[PDB]
Formats: sequence, structure tokens, C-alpha cells
Amino acid sequence: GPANKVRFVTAASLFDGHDASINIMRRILQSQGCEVIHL
Amino acid sequence: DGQRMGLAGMITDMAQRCDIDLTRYAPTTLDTVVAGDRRALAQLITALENGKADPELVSALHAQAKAAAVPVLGITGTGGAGKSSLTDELIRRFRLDQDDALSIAVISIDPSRRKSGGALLGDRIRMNAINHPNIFMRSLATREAGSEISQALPDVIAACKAARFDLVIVETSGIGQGDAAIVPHVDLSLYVMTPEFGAASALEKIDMLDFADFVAINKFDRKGAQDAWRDVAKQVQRNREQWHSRAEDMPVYGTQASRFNDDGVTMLYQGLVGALGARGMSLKPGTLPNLEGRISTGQNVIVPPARSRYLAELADTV
Amino acid sequence: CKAARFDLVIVETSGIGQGDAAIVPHVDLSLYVMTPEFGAASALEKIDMLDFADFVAINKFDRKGAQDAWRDVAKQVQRNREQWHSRAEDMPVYGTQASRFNDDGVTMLYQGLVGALGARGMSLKPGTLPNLEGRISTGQNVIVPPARSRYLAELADTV
Amino acid sequence: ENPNQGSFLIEELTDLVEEAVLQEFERIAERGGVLGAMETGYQRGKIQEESLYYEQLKHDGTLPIIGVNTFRNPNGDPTP
Ligand SMILES: Nc1nc2c(ncn2[C@@H]2O[C@H](COP(=O)(O)OP(=O)(O)O)[C@@H](O)[C@H]2O)c(=O)[nH]1
Ligand SMILES: [Mg+2]
Repeated sequence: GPANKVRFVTAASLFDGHDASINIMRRILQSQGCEVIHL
Repeated sequence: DGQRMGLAGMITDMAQRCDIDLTRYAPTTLDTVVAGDRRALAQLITALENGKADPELVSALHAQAKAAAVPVLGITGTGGAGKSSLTDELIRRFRLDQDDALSIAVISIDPSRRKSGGALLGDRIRMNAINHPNIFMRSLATREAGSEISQALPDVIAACKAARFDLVIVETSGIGQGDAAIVPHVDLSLYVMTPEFGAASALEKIDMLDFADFVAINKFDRKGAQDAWRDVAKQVQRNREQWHSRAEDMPVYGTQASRFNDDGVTMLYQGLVGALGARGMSLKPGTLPNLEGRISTGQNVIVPPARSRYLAELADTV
Repeated sequence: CKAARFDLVIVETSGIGQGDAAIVPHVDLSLYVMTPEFGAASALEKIDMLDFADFVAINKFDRKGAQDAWRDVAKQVQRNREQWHSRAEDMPVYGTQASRFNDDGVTMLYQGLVGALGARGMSLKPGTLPNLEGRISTGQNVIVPPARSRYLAELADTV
Repeated sequence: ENPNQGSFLIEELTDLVEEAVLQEFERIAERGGVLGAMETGYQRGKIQEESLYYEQLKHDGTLPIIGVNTFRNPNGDPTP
């Protein structure tokens, strides 16, 4: 594909104790072969 | 709608839509860079990463780096050792002692996925103490099949050095045993280790110890802390061939990163301050309690392991 | 070595790092060993060797977190496998104990490897050992139940 | 069969040795069981170190051992 790589960042807004949504988003993005910094 | 069209398809459309590179948007000079911008700094970093810059620019970068004269400290070790936490603690101690009067740069390198093509640059998460304009951090991926360093790592190192910062810390990905990709390019070497590392004889074939400047063992909670430290110190002495010293004085100290205000952390910071002074970088006189010692005494620990399994005792009582 | 007309070829590599999986195309079957002390659960999702290992074994329940590591590793193997519709406890990951002789998990791994070799069509005789089942050894034939590791502390308190 | 009559010293030594032994017991327990000790070679190395220290001190001569470090009779040492 294109020499460029997809760089993403994922997180949750202030004061929402749930986190699994971040994980579900990020693992799928990773499956799509995109580099993401999850903070 | 997410259930109807599917999250998978939504992500595919999101991925394909955002597909365009920003290569044309790079600058052509270093004047605004040495000025102090950050967005242009990231622009230069990216352009060097993809190698879209003229060799003249890189030559000027190297020329300025030859006048940089700045500390380049690398920290590496086994995967899952926890080097990132140690780096965070070191940065925190730096800020605490020097009253936020330094210009700290941090570079991390993470492995790529050799199959899917993507990666998970998951190291900035552990660090938390970078909420300041005077400390800058950056992450890069592997992107290459074989090594564990960038195809342009020296270039980005020189670029970061040119920015008139105080000290640059760099960490690679988790290393094997036969790898020394951080040795020749950097100035100072910190290697992390764990108590669960195998037999004592196995300690004699970790090639990283050969060039290691300072070795620290993390997470002293587990068994064999003292025994592991003894064996590590003895092996370091043997490899150094400095038979004139006794064992306890070798420059190897191990700390427990996770628990707050570890004494060994302060000891290692004191040692590294001495090391930088021996290499001569400008810094203010020390201000923290500069203790002596070699291994943390587990200070302020909640439970002396002497009472770890109390619940079994209570059950037996019942 | 293959030209020597032997039954089986086994090759052990050097201690690996994280980005190293060079053995993938040169051999047929992949066994990857691991320790309970490996780092955080989120960390393990970056060990590329799991993308090709036909079998993964955590060895020795010396330290703690053995069952925790087993659960996490099995779940991540499922996650990378894309075999969603199957429960984890059946995944091809087994945890054993080297030092202990006659370990149960070793036997389980041997039975699985026999099955795998039969899949590739390797001539051999029918089985002879008691074909036991399970996924993790119970630590049978152990000298002391870990429950009483620190008996000397009890004696000192007694005195 | 009981020479303790008149003895502070026997009791003092007994209690001190008992405390030292129990402290070493606690250290052994913290080492994680005798089997773990055997696996890690803790006591083997400890004995090695203590033997080296003892031999070093004996060769130093700062410990009085009769008839080895002194009283070297001028007749040489034939020892058939
Ligand atoms: N027991 C213990 N665990 C630690 C300590 N420091 C870090 N850890 C563990 O290490 C994990 C972070 O590892 P990390 O630095 O992200 O992995 P790395 O980036 O590959 O070095 C945390 O989840 C902690 O559980 C410590 O001092 N003691
Ligand atoms: Mg990491």
C-alpha cells in the first residue's frame, strides 16, 4: 500500500470509568494495520 | 447505525477516507527549528522518518550536532522489564531536584507487527509526568523487518540534539540477548533486568552487560532479590576484570519502580548525577537528601512479607 | 541433517527478544516457551511471536500469577487467532513444570504434539502412555503444598 | 550432670545462640523454602563465603590457634 502509515490516538473523556470501548476500537484499528498510541 | 452498517465497515471507511500523506508540508530550513517551534519540529521528525528531506539538510543537522555536546542516554533491556516506568521515575526526579530548569527530550521505539503491518506504540501511556512545555516526548515504530532501531535513528537523534535541549533519553524495544543496537550511537547505557532471569551461569552470556554502563534490577518484590543482586554484582566485577575492588562497590544498583519514592531510585539518580558531572554538563547543585547505600530497604512497605499469607492462617483458625 | 534419513529434527534457537521471529519460514512446527513473569497483560499483545507459534507453553509455576498468566495468554491467543466462536479453555496453550519429573502438563503437551505430527502424516506406532486429559498440571508429586512455605516463621513465632 | 550452678554465662550464651538461630531460620524462610534454597544454591554459596573468610583469617594469623602460627620449633618440619 501507500508508504505512509496511519497514526491514531485513542482515549476516554474525563470521568468515565469504563474502558472496554477504547480497547475494542483500538484492537480493530490495529487489525487494520494502523499504528496507534493508546494513552 | 453502528449495529446496522457494522463497526468493521465503519472502521474500514474511516481508514480509507483519512488516507493521504502530508509529505509536501515539510519546511526547508532549520532556522525556525532552532528558534523553538514544536509543530515544525514534529514536521522535521516525520520527514526524516520517511526520508523525504534533502541530504543537505541532514548534513547541516550533523554539523550542528557536532557542536551540540549534549547528553545522550539510552535505556534498554528485556521485553516487559518495565523500563518505561524507570524512565518516568527518572524524569520525575529530574524535575523535582532541578526545579524544572532543564530541557528534557525523550524518544521511544516500539516494535511493529511484521504480519499485519501496523503496530501498537504503547509506551507513552505509562509515563504521566510530561505535562509541561519544557519536557518533550516522541515515539517511533520499527517498520523494518530485522532490527530493533530505526532506519534513520541517528538522523532523528541528531535532529533532536540540534534543538538546543538539555538531555536526551532514548529507549528501544525489548531486546533479546545478542543485540547491541544502542551501544555505539549513544553516550551512556542503562540496562534493566528482572530477578526471574534464569540460572546464575546464564548471567554470563547476556552480551548487553559487556557494554553496560549501569545495570538496574526492577521489581524487587519477588524472590531472590538479594541473591540476584549478588550474582549480578559478581558477574559485573568479573567482566570488568577490576579485581582490585571488593564486590559491594561495583556500580550496579537495582530499584523498585512502581512503589512511590523508592530509595534506590534516589541512589541511582545520585550516581547518574555523578556520571554526568564526570562528563561535565551544566546543572545546579544538589538539593535532595543525597543518601548512600546500594539496595533499597523496602521503606514504607505496607506489608513486610513476613505476614504475607495471613488469610490461610485465619482459615486454619476457623 | 534432513538428508541423514532421520525420524525427527528438533532445533532450539537463541534466547529471543520481541521483534524477532526469524525461525518462521525455515522449519515446519513452532513451539514458543514463556514465563509467568512477563509483564502486564496489555503488554503481551505486542509479542509478535504469537502470530505464528503453533504451540505456546509457560514453564514452571515457581512464582505466582501462573493461573493468571494462563488465562491471559489463552485469551490473547484466541484474540490473535480469529477463532472467536470457541471458548478459551480448549485453546492449544499448555503450562508445565520442567524441574519436576513426570509432570502432567508435559504428558499433555506430548499427546498434543503426537496429534500434530499425525496431522502432518508421520509414520509411527500407536500410543502406549495413559492418554490423560487436561490443560494445566496440578503439580502432583510435589514435596510440599505451597500453603506452608514459611513454616520457619511459624516456629520462630512459637518460640 | 548439671554444672549450671553458679552460671550466668551458660544462660546468656544459650539465649543469644537461640536468638541467632531463630533469626537465621527467618532468613531461610524468606529465602522461600529449603527446596528453593537447594535450587538457588543459597546456603552452598554462603558456606563458600564463610569458609573463604575463615581460611583468610587463619592465614592472617589474627586468631590464636596453638601450634600452627607459632611455636615453630627450630628443628624444621620433617614429618615422616
Ligand atoms: N512489581 C513491580 N511491578 C512493576 C514495577 N514497575 C513496573 N511494574 C509493572 O510493569 C508494568 C509496566 O511495564 P512497561 O514499562 O509498560 O513495559 P515496557 O514498556 O516494555 O518496559 C506495570 O503494569 C507494572 O505492573 C515495580 O517496581 N514492581
Ligand atoms: Mg513497551
